[PDB]
Amino acid sequence: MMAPVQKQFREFHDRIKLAQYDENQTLRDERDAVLTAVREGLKKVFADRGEAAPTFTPFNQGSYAMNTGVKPLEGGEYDIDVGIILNIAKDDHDPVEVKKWIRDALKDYGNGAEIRRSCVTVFKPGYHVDLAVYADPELSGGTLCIAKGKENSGDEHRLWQISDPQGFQDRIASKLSGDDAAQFRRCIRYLKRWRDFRFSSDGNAAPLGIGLTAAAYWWFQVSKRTDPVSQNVTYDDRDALEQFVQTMLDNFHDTWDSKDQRSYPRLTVELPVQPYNDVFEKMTGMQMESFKSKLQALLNALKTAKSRLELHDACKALADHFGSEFPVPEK
Ligand SMILES: Nc1ncnc2c1ncn2[C@@H]1O[C@H](COP(=O)(O)OP(=O)(O)OP(=O)(O)O)[C@@H](O)[C@H]1O
Ligand SMILES: O=c1ccn([C@@H]2O[C@H](COP(=O)(O)OP(=O)(O)OP(=O)(O)O)[C@@H](O)[C@H]2O)c(=O)[nH]1
Ligand SMILES: [Mg+2]
Ligand SMILES: [Mg+2]
Repeated sequence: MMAPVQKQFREFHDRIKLAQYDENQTLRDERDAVLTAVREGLKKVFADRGEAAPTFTPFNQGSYAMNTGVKPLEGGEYDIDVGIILNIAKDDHDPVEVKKWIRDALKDYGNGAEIRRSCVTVFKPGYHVDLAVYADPELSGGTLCIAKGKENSGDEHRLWQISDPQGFQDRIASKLSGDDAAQFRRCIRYLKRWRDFRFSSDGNAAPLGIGLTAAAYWWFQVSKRTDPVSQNVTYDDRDALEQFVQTMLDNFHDTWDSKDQRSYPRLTVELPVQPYNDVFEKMTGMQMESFKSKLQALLNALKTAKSRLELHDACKALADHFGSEFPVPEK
């Protein structure tokens, strides 16, 4: 038989999922509009260089490429992630210089464009496009490097960093297959909506979607049951989330801070590809403590939802952490 609240989890997922690039013409059209804008802008930017603009190869990045995207809450923005590999040698150019090429290309597009430590972001009514900027591996020693650093960053934090976004995307796509991979992606989405619902008071404190995605890569485990008579398989998203959240909580470690003279709980989640960085490294110790506490509250609700006699009460317990799209059947 079907798991206790599985129907409501699937309805919740139906309500929060955003179709990936290959299934979403609106996202493809917005992405391609930005790409055309950067092509024409590069024409204009290199008009005063005496040379044709360098060409680039675009590729899908992020959750819309990995089929892990969620709809924003009301008032939020879509996040269109794309990479562009410019036909340039990384040692011949400064990373901030190349990102400034791209930013000046998009200077008069939409609400504007700005250079961020890891990308150039252009803004548009209801969504922003994050263009990660890379040098050509053929001209840069065979390595794919992203342009890191901003004008304010200075000198030490400005570099071409080895990067592997397509390797990461392959890792997320390949960890599981079929309906197992479906449950994996559903649980990443559930946690992204939890993030949006319970970290809205301080968006800087929120655990990034990339962090939750990498954590799922390391620690998600499928939860399913095979009927001993029909061999019919049913998935148990509530149990899968309970195991995954418990494993995340188990991987927090108290971490001394000499300035504050105390420990904070920290979850370290290495990217499984280059540059193998802790995707949570920017979160402060206090933000980590709050993250852990809300994770524990979510885990407690997942456990409570297993024991409620009334489906209404189990679903309400979950809605308290997942927000208004989680169905709560009447009692
Ligand atoms: N801190 C990071 N470390 C390594 N790679 C990152 C990091 N942040 C972003 N990336 C790369 O850029 C992509 C887009 O980042 P983003 O923060 O939009 O995550 P996402 O997977 O699109 O999740 P979301 O649905 O929350 O946007 C990621 O999939 C990842 O490949
Ligand atoms: O390795 C990376 C990192 C980041 N990105 C892309 O750049 C976007 C911004 O990445 P962040 O949200 O981590 O901010 P930042 O590193 O650019 O630093 P600040 O300017 O905010 O101080 C991310 O959402 C992602 O799409 C990559 O493509 N690859
Ligand atoms: Mg994204
Ligand atoms: Mg982004």
